[PDB]
Amino acid sequence: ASKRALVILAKGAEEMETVIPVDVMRRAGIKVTVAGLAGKDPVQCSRDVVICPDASLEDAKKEGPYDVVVLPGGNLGAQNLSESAAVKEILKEQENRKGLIAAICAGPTALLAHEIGFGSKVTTHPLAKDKMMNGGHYTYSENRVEKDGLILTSRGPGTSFEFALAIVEALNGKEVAAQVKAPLVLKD
Amino acid sequence: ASKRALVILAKGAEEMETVIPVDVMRRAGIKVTVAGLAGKDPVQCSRDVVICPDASLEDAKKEGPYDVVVLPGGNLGAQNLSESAAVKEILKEQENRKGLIAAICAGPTALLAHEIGFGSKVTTHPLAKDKMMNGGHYTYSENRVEKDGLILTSRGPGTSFEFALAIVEALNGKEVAAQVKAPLVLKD
Repeated sequence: ASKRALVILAKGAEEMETVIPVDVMRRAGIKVTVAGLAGKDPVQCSRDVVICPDASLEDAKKEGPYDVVVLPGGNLGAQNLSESAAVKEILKEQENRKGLIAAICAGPTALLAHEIGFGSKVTTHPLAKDKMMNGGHYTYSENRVEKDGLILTSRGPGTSFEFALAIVEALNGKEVAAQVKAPLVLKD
Repeated sequence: ASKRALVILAKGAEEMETVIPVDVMRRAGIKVTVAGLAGKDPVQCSRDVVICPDASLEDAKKEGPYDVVVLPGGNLGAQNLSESAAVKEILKEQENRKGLIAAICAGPTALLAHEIGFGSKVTTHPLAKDKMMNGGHYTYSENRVEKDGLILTSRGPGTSFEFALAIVEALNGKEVAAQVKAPLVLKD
């Protein structure tokens, strides 16, 4: 009776955008797997923080399904996500089974690369807007967190807490989100 | 002409409170050393995120001095910091040379353990207030970030961005802090 989250971690990911959702989701009782795109080895993030993944993506793929798939940002991280055929397979399967897909900052650009969720309202980091909107396949929002159907997006490192709590609210409900929020000492 | 920051990473540290300052300080051009209390090996944080330190504290001690020493929170992490004789030596030396000392959430309780900065105004996580105030050696503040002399404290994971930017403002000045802040998409 435990919800499951997959966080996909590639070289160049924004480490704040990775750790904040993982930590908050584990505070909410969610079973989180931090899966390394290239394997089980330690991943050098964009600001040189080095994180050990829980598993390789190959292994984690086989322990599905997941109630949410999480794509952090970071420009080079999103580029690696966008180029990965394994990411494409995971995202297409999540869309087909109507599971949640959550991406933050530059992360949403991987959705475009993999042709995921066309027609949805999305947000990105302002600097990633032009890339996300190539072709007019999505409608753009400037909300700090945006949710349309099964696609949940958010704008930047500074929105990481709101992004994570929205995942909690979607999976476990508003009361659990509010309970997890209070000890964090967030402003609003 | 490059400022230097030491972040001390112990088992049980709050991983958000570790990564956010490290990332933000590196965005500000600060040379940050993430030093592992127990050695060079990977450190399991409070919500099971595993981080590889840049060096052992023993090695990092010898490459001083540092313009700021940073103590993350997490209850078990702060307890390990409070029990460490090496932490005591580093903090006493930083105080004597009038360097900045920054601690967040439960981190400030290590200051009490090591008899650092008595008489200063400090804040902590609300749940750590009683521990920090045993003996009346500090004056308590409910400000989200508090700075008195060379002691800079902050309250919780949700204050980590404000805490980090205050370190930047202290080391590199208000203009660099404002420049680093804008791409983060913080609310205020």
